[PDB]
Amino acid sequence: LVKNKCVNFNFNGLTGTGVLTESNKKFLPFQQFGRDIADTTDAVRDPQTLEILDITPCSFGGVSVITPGTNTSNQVAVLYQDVNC
Amino acid sequence: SNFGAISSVLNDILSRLDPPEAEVQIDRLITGRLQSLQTYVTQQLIRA
Amino acid sequence: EVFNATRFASVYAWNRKRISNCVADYSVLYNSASFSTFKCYGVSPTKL
Ligand SMILES: *[C@@H]1O[C@H](CO)[C@@H](O)[C@H](O)[C@H]1NC(C)=O
Ligand SMILES: *[C@@H]1O[C@H](CO)[C@@H](O)[C@H](O)[C@H]1NC(C)=O
Ligand SMILES: *[C@@H]1O[C@H](CO)[C@@H](O)[C@H](O)[C@H]1NC(C)=O
Ligand SMILES: *[C@@H]1O[C@H](CO)[C@@H](O)[C@H](O)[C@H]1NC(C)=O
Repeated sequence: LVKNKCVNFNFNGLTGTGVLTESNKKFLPFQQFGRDIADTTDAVRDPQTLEILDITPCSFGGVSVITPGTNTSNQVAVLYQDVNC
Repeated sequence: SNFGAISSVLNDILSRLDPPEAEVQIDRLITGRLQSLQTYVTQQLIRA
Repeated sequence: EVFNATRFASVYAWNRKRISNCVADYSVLYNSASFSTFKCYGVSPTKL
């Protein structure tokens, strides 16, 4: 296992990608899947060590360009929408 | 929603079918989701 | 022990067998050319 990085993975035949972290919520001794409103799996029970892990997609981001017009000067500035510098 | 496909998750269907056979099922999902988005866009256009 | 059986039961008294808790290598099923009809419904042969 490896955590704290956006990785590609498959669990018992289901494929996915994102970052996996330890979970605090208590899982019933028979359930295996955690689902949200949009019907996307987020909680996985490991089949070897019997732990609960939570999957979160890594950073989305957004890029915008501020320009004063190429007719005058050829310089630009960059704006990131949700990136936390 | 299902929209008439075997499964509602793109990765699951993409991981269980031959791509020539899979090309006939993704189209239904694409059409359904596009038609879903258009209505919301139109409603927002009217409300503004 | 299913594909190599000596005698097969009649079609009106068919027998069913349960397979669980093991590992499978389906290659030998679709690698040999002895079979005459081999059809997969809902899944691809290789992806098994
Ligand atoms: C391997 O099987 C044994 C059970 O004897 C146990 O250690 C565990 O369930 C499995 N995984 C690892 C990493 O050992
Ligand atoms: C470009 O910028 C100059 C400087 O103001 C301006 O005179 C001109 O009309 C602009 N457009 C073109 C096509 O040169
Ligand atoms: C943005 O980054 C600063 C510096 O690390 C941090 O103090 C702040 O809490 C962050 N805000 C968000 C919303 O991530
Ligand atoms: C029966 O088993 C033998 C070896 O175990 C194998 O070579 C043969 O193909 C099998 N018969 C089938 C699959 O019809």
